Amino acid sequence: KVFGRCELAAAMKRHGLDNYRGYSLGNWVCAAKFESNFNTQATNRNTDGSTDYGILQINSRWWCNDGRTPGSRNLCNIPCSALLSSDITASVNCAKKIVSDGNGMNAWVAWRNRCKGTDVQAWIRGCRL
Ligand SMILES: [Cl-]
Ligand code: NA
Repeated sequence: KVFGRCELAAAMKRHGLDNYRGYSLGNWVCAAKFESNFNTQATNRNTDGSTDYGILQINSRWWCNDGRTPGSRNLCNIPCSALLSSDITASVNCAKKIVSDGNGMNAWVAWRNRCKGTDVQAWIRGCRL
């Protein structure tokens, strides 16, 4: 599925991401825009053999098991295929574990480069939440 901006914002709010571990909702919407363009089926291969999956581009070296990544740690204890659902629940639950790991949202390259340091509240402007 490709989410709309405010549709995703509302889904993320329903799943408890607003202000989770200190990160307001606009951070999460901005991250998803630049990670996946709001597409639940996005995938990207990396040079270490890992792949990033889904709307929040969760990596198979650490977080989910795809059966093809050497060194896999599967800290979210989920198959990576579950992260390609149109329902964001599995991705959000894993993202909560990632942000709790102690490096915050810095796990998301596109957030660190393109969202951090901007007015991320603008990403939820005009939405009914
Ligand atoms: Cl998988
Ligand atoms: Na893995």
